[PDB]
Amino acid sequence: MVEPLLCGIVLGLVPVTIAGLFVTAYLQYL
Amino acid sequence: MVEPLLCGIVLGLVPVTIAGLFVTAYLQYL
Amino acid sequence: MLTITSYVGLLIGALVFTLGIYLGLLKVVKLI
Amino acid sequence: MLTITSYVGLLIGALVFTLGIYLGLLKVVKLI
Amino acid sequence: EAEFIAGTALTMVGMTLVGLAIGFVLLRVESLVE
Amino acid sequence: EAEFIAGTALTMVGMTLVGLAIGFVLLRVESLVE
Amino acid sequence: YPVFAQQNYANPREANGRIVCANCHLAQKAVEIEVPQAVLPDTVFEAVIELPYDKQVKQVLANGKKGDLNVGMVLILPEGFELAPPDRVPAEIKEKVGNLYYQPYSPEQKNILVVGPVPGKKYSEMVVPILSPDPAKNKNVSYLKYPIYFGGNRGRGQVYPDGKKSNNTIYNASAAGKIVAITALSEKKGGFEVSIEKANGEVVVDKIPAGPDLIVKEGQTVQADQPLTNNPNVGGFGQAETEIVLQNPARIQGLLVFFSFVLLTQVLLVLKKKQFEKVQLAEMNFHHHHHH
Amino acid sequence: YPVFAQQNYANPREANGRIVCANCHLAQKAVEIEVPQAVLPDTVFEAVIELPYDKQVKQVLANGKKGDLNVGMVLILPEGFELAPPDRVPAEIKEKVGNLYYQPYSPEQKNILVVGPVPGKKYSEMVVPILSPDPAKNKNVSYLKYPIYFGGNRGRGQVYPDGKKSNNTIYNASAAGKIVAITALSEKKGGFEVSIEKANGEVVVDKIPAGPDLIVKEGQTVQADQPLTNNPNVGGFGQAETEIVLQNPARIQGLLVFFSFVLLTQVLLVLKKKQFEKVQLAEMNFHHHHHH
Amino acid sequence: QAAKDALGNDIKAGEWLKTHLAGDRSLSQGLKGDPTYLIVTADSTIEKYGLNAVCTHLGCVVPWVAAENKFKCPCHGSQYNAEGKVVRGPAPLSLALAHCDVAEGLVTFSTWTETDFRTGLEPWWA
Amino acid sequence: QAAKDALGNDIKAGEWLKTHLAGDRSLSQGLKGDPTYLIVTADSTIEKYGLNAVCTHLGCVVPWVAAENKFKCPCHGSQYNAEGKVVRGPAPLSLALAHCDVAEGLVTFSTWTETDFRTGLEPWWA
Amino acid sequence: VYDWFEERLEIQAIADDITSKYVPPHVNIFYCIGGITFTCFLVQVATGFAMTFYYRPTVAEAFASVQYIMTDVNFGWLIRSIHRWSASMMVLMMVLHVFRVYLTGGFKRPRELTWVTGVIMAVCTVSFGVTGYSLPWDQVGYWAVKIVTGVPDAIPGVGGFIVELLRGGVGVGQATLTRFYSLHTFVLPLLTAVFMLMHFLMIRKQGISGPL
Amino acid sequence: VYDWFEERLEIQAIADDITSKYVPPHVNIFYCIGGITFTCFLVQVATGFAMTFYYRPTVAEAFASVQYIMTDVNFGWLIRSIHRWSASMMVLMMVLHVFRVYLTGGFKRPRELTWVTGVIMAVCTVSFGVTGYSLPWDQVGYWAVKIVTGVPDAIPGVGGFIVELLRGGVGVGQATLTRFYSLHTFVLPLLTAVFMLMHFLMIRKQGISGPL
Amino acid sequence: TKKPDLSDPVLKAKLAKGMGHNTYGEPAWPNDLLYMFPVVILGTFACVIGLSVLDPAAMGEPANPFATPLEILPEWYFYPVFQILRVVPNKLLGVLLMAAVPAGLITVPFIESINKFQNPYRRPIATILFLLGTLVAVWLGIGSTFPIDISLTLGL
Amino acid sequence: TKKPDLSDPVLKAKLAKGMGHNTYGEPAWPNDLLYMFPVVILGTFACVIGLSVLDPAAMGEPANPFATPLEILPEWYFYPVFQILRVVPNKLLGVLLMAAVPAGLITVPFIESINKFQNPYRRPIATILFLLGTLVAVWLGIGSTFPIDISLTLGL
Amino acid sequence: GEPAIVQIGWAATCVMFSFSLSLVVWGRSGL
Amino acid sequence: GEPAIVQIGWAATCVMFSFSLSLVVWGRSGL
Amino acid sequence: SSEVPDMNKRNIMNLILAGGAGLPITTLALGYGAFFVPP
Amino acid sequence: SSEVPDMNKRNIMNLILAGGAGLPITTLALGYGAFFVPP
Ligand code: HEC
Ligand code: HEC
Ligand code: HEC
Ligand code: FES
Ligand code: FES
Repeated sequence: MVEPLLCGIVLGLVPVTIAGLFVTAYLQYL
Repeated sequence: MVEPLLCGIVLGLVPVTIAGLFVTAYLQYL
Repeated sequence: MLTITSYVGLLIGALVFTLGIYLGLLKVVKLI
Repeated sequence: MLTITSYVGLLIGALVFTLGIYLGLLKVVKLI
Repeated sequence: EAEFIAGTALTMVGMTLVGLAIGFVLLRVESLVE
Repeated sequence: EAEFIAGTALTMVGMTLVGLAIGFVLLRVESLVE
Repeated sequence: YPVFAQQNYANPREANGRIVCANCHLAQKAVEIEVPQAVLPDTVFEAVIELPYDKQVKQVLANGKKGDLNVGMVLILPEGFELAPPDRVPAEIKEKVGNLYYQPYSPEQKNILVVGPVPGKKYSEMVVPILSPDPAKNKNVSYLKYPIYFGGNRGRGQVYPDGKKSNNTIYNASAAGKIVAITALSEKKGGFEVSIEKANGEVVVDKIPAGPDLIVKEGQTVQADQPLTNNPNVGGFGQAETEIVLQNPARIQGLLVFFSFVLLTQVLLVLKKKQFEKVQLAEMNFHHHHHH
Repeated sequence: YPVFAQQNYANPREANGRIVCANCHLAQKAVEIEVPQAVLPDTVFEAVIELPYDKQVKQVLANGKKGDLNVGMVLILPEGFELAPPDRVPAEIKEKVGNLYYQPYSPEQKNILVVGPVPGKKYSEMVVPILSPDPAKNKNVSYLKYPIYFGGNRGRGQVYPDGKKSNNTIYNASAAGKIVAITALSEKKGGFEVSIEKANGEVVVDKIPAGPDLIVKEGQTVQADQPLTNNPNVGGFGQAETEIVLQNPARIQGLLVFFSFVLLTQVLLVLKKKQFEKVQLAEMNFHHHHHH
Repeated sequence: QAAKDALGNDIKAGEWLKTHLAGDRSLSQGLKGDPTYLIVTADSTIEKYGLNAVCTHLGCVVPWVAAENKFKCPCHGSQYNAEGKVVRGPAPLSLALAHCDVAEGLVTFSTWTETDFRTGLEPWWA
Repeated sequence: QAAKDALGNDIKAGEWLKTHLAGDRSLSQGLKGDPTYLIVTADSTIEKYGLNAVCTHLGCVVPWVAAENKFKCPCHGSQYNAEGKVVRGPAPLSLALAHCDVAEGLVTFSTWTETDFRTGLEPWWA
Repeated sequence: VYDWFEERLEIQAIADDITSKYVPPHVNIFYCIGGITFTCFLVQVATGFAMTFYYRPTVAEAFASVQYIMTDVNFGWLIRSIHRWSASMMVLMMVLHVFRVYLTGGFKRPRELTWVTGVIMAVCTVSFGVTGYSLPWDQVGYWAVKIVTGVPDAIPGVGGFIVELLRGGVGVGQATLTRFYSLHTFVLPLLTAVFMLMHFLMIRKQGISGPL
Repeated sequence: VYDWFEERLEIQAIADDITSKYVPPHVNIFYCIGGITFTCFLVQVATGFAMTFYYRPTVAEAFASVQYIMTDVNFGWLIRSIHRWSASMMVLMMVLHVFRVYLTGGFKRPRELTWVTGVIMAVCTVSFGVTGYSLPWDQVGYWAVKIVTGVPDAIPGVGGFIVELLRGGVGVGQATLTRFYSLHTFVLPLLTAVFMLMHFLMIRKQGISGPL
Repeated sequence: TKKPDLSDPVLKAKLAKGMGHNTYGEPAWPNDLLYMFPVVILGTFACVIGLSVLDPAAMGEPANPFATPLEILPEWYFYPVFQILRVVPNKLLGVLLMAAVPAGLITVPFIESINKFQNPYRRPIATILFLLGTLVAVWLGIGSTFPIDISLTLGL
Repeated sequence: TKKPDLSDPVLKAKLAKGMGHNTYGEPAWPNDLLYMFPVVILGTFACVIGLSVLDPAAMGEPANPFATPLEILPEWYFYPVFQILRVVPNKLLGVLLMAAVPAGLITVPFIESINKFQNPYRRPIATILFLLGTLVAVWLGIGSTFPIDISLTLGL
Repeated sequence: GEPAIVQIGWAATCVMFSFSLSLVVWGRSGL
Repeated sequence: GEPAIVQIGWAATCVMFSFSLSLVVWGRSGL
Repeated sequence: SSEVPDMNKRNIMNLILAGGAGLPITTLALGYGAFFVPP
Repeated sequence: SSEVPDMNKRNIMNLILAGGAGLPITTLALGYGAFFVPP
């Protein structure tokens, strides 16, 4: 059975993390 | 319950080993 | 709501507790 | 008895098998 | 309840940024306390 | 059966020495094969 | 009807989690149920259920005409959980509930509640006052996360307890052959008798009640088990599941005290780091190593 | 007697491993039992038992006089093991066995053998032809190391199945008091009647059979349960345990083939070592590194 | 092999039809102990063949959905028609068959060897 | 507390004396479920007190050796006299007592609180 | 004292080594994720071992023992819940860790084995999850076992052999539960521990990847 | 290939280290005993883990599963017998190893910790033995548990507390079997492994003791 | 601080092999190791214990080998593969795709060596594939919670 | 071969701390490590598998919490302690003596440091105590198989 | 509509997560 | 009086033990 | 700039920090232990 | 003295030795594995 809260946490952190990584990566790019 | 064969092996190796050790130790002593 | 409130409340609280011990430890007891 | 015999028998056998491969490998095929 | 997970999800994104931010907030205070 | 263990015991002592001995026996052969 | 269930099913829930209302109510329609994330012991929380359906459309009534739909439901709660007695329900809540009289699936199963039939026009959304048990008193109830199974329907069924169909289902060709005659029955009996001529020449007759509309004309050939009518049924049954956490305040309190220990420690750690970096910074100055 | 056991004990062995012959035969004397280390399936091996005792001394016979001792025994074997049928026992072995007729503890328990009473003068040492079971045929018997429990006695018991003592045990003062009179009974009845006068003045009488010798004189005072006689019993019961390995030739064969693989490998290893040391020795020579 | 019931006490063809109407398809003990369905012909009677519920896909015991007249596996959506023949994958094969003979109740399951009549193809469960 | 038997079905003072002679000392279910002996007075009857077999040394259930008129532990040689009083160590204490009252069989074990009559010393098992 | 030890273990060397290490400025907070993951694994170990003092790996008493931990064991509920939540977290954190590594190219030559070992660990971790859920022997964990454990029959020849190894026979029974417990509490840890050691060793040897 | 690896792991260093080591002439055959012991331990691990795929740690099915291994498992008898014999051998060999060490003074400064760690391992080993024999839940192993597990009550205060920790309650029951299995198949290995690692590390660091 | 000495041959040498990056910057001890690590470890403990208390673990129903739960799902992280399976016809082709994941993943370092870069902005195709692949995995996952009929479009 | 260079300060230094003994003699690899180790390991395997086959493990009887085996003994290596216990009066004094063993053993390196020697012939008292102690341990052990009454003399 | 203790609980937890990042960002001077 | 296979078995084993020492003493040139 | 924490002012902190960390560590420790004490 | 085994004569041995050790190692391997295949 689906674990809503867990899924929420996953679907939340996955992108915010990927984003941050691209951000810091960009900062260094310059 | 007593384990004869095992006990035999123990009581056998214990001394033969101790002996050897004193023998090699002696040889070096000279 | 209570939740989304207690959050901001406690968050602010933490910030205070922190700054509190920081300034108190730095300027008051002058240890840091 | 059979036991105390098979012992000495097999022991001697091992000694042969050993020396066998040793000498055969050393002098016959001259590899060692 | 798909709204619930999407909600929860967005919430985390929220919490994360807020955290980092307050981080700099402190750094700034330390800086000012200079 | 206390004889049995004493027997077994003595037997090991026996086996051990015999082994070492045959060891030197080989060493000797190797030596001779010199 | 829920009573049908009660009368023909000791346990409204099957091994695979299927609710019995589905053995007869063959349509399928989404439902909802929502309860608090958690609840304290001996407290009255409310289970909120929704049995959405297009109130515009009308269903085939028992007789043969078309009318409004009624709703019913079965709510399965954890052992210990039962319907909150009226003298325990806040007035304001009693309001949200309306004039509904929830019943026990059976004298023993007070943890299983049924309701309806009732006007789905007004009760397409319901509220159920529930009273959490108390670990202290009752033993066989601990602080755990418990499930809640909800069954919900609106509209008339397709099968009766005895097994026979109804005016709200589809009717099929009792055999393959040619429709030699679709003849009606007494104006006050309704329906027809579809006469089908097999291959051997034998003619069988298929009784069809009022309600479902014929979708076969005379003279056309049909395959056995083939539909002679459309499916009038416009209602539907829906299952849903959820959980509820029987909480113990003491746990959250300890959790809070713990948090403060952590928070304290974390700050002392980073402050200590910063304190020492003062030193590090100093010793990194050349004037520390050379008198000049 | 073993029959006594059979008649009063379904299972000759108790939870803690105590053999029942000891419930009555209260003396204790060493015994022996020896069997092969292991045995192949469907084979007749022999269990050798010894019930040593000083054949010089004589025991108190049933009547009252003194005579020779008889021996008996119970041998408990693993399920599947039973007495080898005469047509399976080698003639030479049959010799070692003598004229003994081993019996099954009961029709079912053919794996438990009893023997005696018989002249301990001749059978102080016995031999029991046994036939190992066969895993192939019988299922509930695998190649394992099994135990063997032996019970052995020589001499008359101290208690009868009904509970009453015997002429071969010790007799004690049924109460405390003074021995006012030790009077004998009919020359052809044997024993005495020890009259003990309590404190209140009451006189009780203690019947003592022939066999045990009185060790109290008249006029002397005694404590209840105190011995009035010596302990005539000169026999004794003894338990012993051992194991037997039901072997499968195939295992030892594989073991042997394995050994050769090992032995081979070990030699190749040390020979290889020696071969390479040739090289090592060479490169340790300065002339290898310097042309001179 | 004999086919036991829920509490594992064999099925009486009669006892079974007293509760199980016609067109019935409910489980029970089958060959190899696996869950094997039991059909009730249109003639409110026992069918000659029994269907093994084990989904030929990944293993889930497939349920009968009389609403759609076919077995539909809850795991990945496998669909077998009323006869047991795989109609929808990922399941590659049909629900193994087994002979269901009556003997005055005393219902027993028999192994199927002959060709799978549902596809003419010889059985795979052999 | 009530005292069950081997198969755990309570003891009938009568049923017990039909098989258990006089001076009997065999085990049974006791207080705390532990193995508790049951004595049969010289007057072929149930004794008022029951003895807990658990050797006060290291734990072994001590057996009654009527041949020497006392309980002798097989583990390290502890010896308790016919009354349960420790006579030989390493066991430091005596076999805990327990009241054994009859009620028309219906034998039940009771916890002992009063002083240990065997030594006048108050009980340690309390 | 330091003297005593340093005089026979050379604490210095170890110390001196630990000190010599530096952390380059391109190291984000995202570089903490690998370690958070590790932290989760260690939590799992402690928390898991703890349930070993109550859980019974047999069809007849498994579901029961788990319940007992939830109802009678001191903090038993807190422990199991932690084991449960932390297992999910380990996997999620692992994923984030991969993201970090990938979006920093920390896997490019060298470090390739560091990545390979990692993926293996990824499999172990995920494996822990599956065997774990089977232990309480509940409807979900059960069927999960049935399904997963089946997948392999798709391989020709060896297929069935494998399924039987995983189930200890044909079909899911006690043997399956037994093997599974062994895998969850003995093999997977052992294995994971080994590769985790390699991951760490290599990482330490090559230092963190470079900037950007 | 060596290149590929050496170019990112520096196999050399490891290799070169292994080569540099020498064996001084005062090293008897008796110096093989430590390693034989180790060999026995490793045998125990393999052989033990193997039975984990059949043994059931519950009062209701333990004795049975052990029998099953003896009667149905392929070479099950050979495995268990090996586990049994090799456990006895590990202890005996350990004793001989101590003899060797003592009669060469290989424990004198430094190496003192090498000896200390050793004694701990000695305890672990002996501990393995006790918990092990309880697993089949037979008369001997049982009573053995009862007795050993009791000994601690002799300590004032803490005594009883300990006995209950070892038995998972008052008296020897399933809980005892459960904890014991955990100790035998999880803790003792873990622990032993740790100290064994220290023993080895130190030995490697200080090299064998000197001549005579 | 401590800047890298690009004068040192030792360092230059390492920089060449892609190493030595742990030899410059801020000291790791006690700065991070002793001070920060605990902070992170405690934060982690808080968060997990938080969730554990507020949302405890639940017991299911005992296993019933004769009835498969109607709504039976795998753990969230399997959602994508699960979806692939139910959505793909062949029982083998599906399983292969499954295995493909770890298999293909463990390839990345090799089939991506032609480019010597690290920063995503200097790795165009890789960035796309990653982003791309991420949507695909997340999408499939979300889909596994929808009815097979609409899971591939999430009803859109 | 390779003799120690007592000229080297490095070695001398080590020799001083009681180390460097692994820097002279015969190469360890492949000489012992690669060649001898297997020989020893195989010998060990043979011997153990030998015993295992010829003398398999036995099953006991299932545990009976209501009956203690009359003849109940511990494993051979506990025989000495066991004997001490049954032969000593106090239940505590006995247990202490037990604990004494590992406790005292773990002392040897410290309460035996006054002497800088290794060879037993240069360690008189130690040799005696070892030999002495060995008889005592072996004697007690053998005794535990005798009746408490005569175990302390083995009937002699 | 959960009790307050519960909601405060969630909040508290949400803070631990957040402020932890804060303390880290502060302690490490960035990220 | 055990079967021959069995006695040979024991003997064989007794040899493995013994000759192993032999091979070791030989391979290492002493001890 | 400011003043550089003298050794003493550094030992003080270490003590506070120790005592502080003792709280959460002791809590965890005790709970964990508690679990093992049979019910 | 005698002749020193040339590289080749050394590779030959390594091969024999390999093959040899393969026997006992393979036996052990197979038995061990066999154990795991359910009855
Ligand atoms: C077959 C044995 C049934 C089961 C099980 C359930 N229901 Fe039913 N229901 C059934 C029929 C044949 C009909 C039609 C009644 C008629 O003869 O006119 C119904 C009707 C209802 C209704 C009324 C709908 C309306 O008039 O709009 C409701 C609300 C209803 N049923 C509810 C209900 C619930 C909640 C059930 C499970 C607990 C359930 N039914 C089971 C036949 C059967
Ligand atoms: C009490 C119920 C007994 C049990 C149990 C066993 N025996 Fe016994 N035995 C008992 C008595 C009272 C006597 C004396 C017989 C008499 O009335 O004269 C005996 C005698 C024997 C003898 C004869 C000894 C002799 O005459 O020298 C033997 C050989 C003997 N008993 C053997 C024996 C065995 C082997 C038992 C266990 C299987 C056993 N007895 C049990 C009373 C009781
Ligand atoms: C009484 C203490 C003691 C115990 C117990 C002990 N050891 Fe040792 N061990 C030593 C000492 C001291 C040395 C180093 C002697 C030297 O430097 O020559 C050593 C060395 C070793 C060595 C290296 C050389 C050799 O002598 O074989 C090995 C391998 C070894 N031990 C294995 C083990 C194993 C396996 C165990 C069992 C668990 C064990 N030891 C238990 C004291 C002990
Ligand atoms: S197992 Fe049936 S669809 Fe997957
Ligand atoms: S436990 Fe009774 S003497 Fe030791």
